[PDB]
Amino acid sequence: RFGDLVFRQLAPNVWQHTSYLDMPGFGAVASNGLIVRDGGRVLVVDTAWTDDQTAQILNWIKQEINLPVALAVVTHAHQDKMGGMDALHAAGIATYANALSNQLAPQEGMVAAQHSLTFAANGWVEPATAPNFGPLKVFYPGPGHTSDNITVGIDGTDIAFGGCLIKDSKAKSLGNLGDADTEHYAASARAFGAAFPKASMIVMSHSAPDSRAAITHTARMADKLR
Repeated sequence: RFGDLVFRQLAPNVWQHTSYLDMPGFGAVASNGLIVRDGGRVLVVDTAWTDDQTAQILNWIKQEINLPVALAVVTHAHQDKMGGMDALHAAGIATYANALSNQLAPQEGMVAAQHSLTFAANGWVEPATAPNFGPLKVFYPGPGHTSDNITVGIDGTDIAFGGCLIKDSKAKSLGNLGDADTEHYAASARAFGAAFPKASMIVMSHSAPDSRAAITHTARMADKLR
């Protein structure tokens, strides 16, 4: 039911879900997402690589929490974050993604979410496109690792999730630059830091949670791209 995945409590109301890619050509690549308990409900950030693993996420919530799952947000269109979209849809869960991510989805061989988020000129999601997100604060830093990458803070916790935008403080490099925007990358990573200026824990797309140092390390590496 929920065997393959790893679930790690990061705060009383917040857990990290981790799933591993099984595909020929690849190592077992970790992908992280978040489960957030808000009062009498649960919110999910990102799926797992596959429908099956994503369903395991829902089974864990059922067994370990036993509150209904209100909504899911995906932070960019890639298999690792979007892979299980139809598992969410099949469970009757409302899904949200940046409009651009929904547009990119089919190009990526992935299913789009049900609703498109839009963003104000200052980078903050428009509350009309993100009803009842509660503690979830959603920000679009501008183009970075990808053009569609979005970021989320969790109110009352001091954790923020950069998605693919922020690399670990130990990272040798910025990783896959295929979708990257060379000139705006540094500015985007710094905008993220200023958007969640109080967050002491930055959740990573692949490795373990890091500190604000990751943000600085990333921006400085991106400074050399230009």
